[PDB]
Amino acid sequence: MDKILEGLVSSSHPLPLKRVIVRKVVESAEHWLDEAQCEAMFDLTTRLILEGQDPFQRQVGHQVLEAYARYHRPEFESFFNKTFVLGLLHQGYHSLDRKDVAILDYIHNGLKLIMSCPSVLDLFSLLQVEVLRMVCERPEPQLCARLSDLLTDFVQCIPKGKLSITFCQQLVRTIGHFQCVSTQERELREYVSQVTKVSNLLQNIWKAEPATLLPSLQEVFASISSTDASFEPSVALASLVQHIPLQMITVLIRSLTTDPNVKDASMTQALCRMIDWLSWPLAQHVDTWVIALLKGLAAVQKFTILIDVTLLKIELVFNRLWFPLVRPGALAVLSHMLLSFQHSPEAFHLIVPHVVNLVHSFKNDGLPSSTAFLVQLTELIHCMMYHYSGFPDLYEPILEAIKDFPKPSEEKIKLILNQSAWTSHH
Ligand SMILES: [Cl-]
Repeated sequence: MDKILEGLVSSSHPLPLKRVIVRKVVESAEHWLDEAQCEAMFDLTTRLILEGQDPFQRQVGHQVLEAYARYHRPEFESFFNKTFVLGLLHQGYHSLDRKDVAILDYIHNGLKLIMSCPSVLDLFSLLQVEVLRMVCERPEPQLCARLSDLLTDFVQCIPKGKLSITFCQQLVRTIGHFQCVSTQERELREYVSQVTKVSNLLQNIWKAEPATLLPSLQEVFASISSTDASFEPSVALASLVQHIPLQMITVLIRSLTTDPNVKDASMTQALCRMIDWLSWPLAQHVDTWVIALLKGLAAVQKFTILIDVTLLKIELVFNRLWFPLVRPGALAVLSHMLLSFQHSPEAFHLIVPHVVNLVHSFKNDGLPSSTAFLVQLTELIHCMMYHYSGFPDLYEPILEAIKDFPKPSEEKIKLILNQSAWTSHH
């Protein structure tokens, strides 16, 4: 039947005919077949899965392989052996390079098929070694996501003991290299979902083996605090930090800011990188980290860092307000920056030219959540215009745009502005 299936898939027969023939091929599995017959079908179906020209061909490969492996499990066990699996990982397959996602997908599928077979134990042991190698090699997000699906299904493939920590550290470093060169929106949604899978794997490892958590977070800190000019860590690291307990954030921020061996440059970088985490499409709780660090730095009087980074980043933070999921966090960061930067209008005047367009865009969108957001923003803006008064031409269009929102009392504004300032000239 392998010759028949082969002929069929390269034919131009109508689709319903192709399907009835494939059905008969699938049913052919339920017969006594010798070893050569089984191996010939496993070769062909593997070729169709990995090199099938279209979705139909690959699907047929999957259907036929499943049936043949189900009815001829010992022959599939001989076929899907350690040497073959290792070969796929190191040399790829026909036209496919070893890093192709289809390869890792086929291996995952194969593990499901041989999971009741004795050979599976040595495959797991083999894979624990190979998957650690794979993550050390800095794989692309799509491959790393597939790896994550595999390891979620088969936890026996995750490196164990001391190597579980090494694996997590290397996976953090790997995440730090993630990028998406495409600017097509479809690719970008896929990138984010891929990164989410990898992050989910790692969070699951933290739960299962708590000793991996701290070393993993330390690695995140080493990445973001790096002053290596040739490397910029990916904002994909933000996907890791959304569900870290508060106490743990405190330990990390405290160590970063009070350890006498940490250079000012490293702190500046950590703060710049954390603010950039606001760029991550699912950056809901980044503000918790950024504000902890802003406060941590003020406590050890790193006011020049605070001031310089604010001037560098405040436009980015303001622009994040356009993204509804990150907006409350971006507002919290913006508010802390503006209300702490009390010696010069420079930071506020960087955002001034963007206020009308934002306000105009949200005030008639019909959303009560937009209105409540604007009540908070306009309160903040009124405080800044009062504190940095004497620019009537600059402020007039803003005052017009915000005329229909509450204006805090002068008395309330003065109390708001009693916020701790960052000491200039320090
Ligand atoms: Cl004024």
